[PDB]
Amino acid sequence: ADFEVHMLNKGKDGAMVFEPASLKVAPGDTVTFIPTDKGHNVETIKGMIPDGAEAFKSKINENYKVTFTAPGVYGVKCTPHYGMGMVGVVQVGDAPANLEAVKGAKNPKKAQERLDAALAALGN
Ligand SMILES: [Cu+2]
Repeated sequence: ADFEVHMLNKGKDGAMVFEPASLKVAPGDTVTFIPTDKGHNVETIKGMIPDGAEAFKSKINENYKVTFTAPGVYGVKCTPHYGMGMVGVVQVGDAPANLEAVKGAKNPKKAQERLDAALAALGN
């Protein structure tokens, strides 16, 4: 299954957002992060990727397709707008084993507000 996440300057949740900001996919599914607005990328957040997965970082303005392999919760950010809260969460598969350690990861205040909302949106 293929899903799309749009990178926008402004959306329903305020400035600098990924829409949707919370998504659940199956192990092996692909998500394309689309630069609807220019000046954004996607990068995994330190401490917010499961065991066996590798970190990734796309280039500014590229349409970036990612096939999620390792099951778990992945926190993603937009590099330049991380301090402004441009973040999202991708849950891969059921019963993520790192969900509890992703909740304790440290992020700038605006990003933490949005991550907490996104994490609660998946059933915590
Ligand atoms: Cu951005």
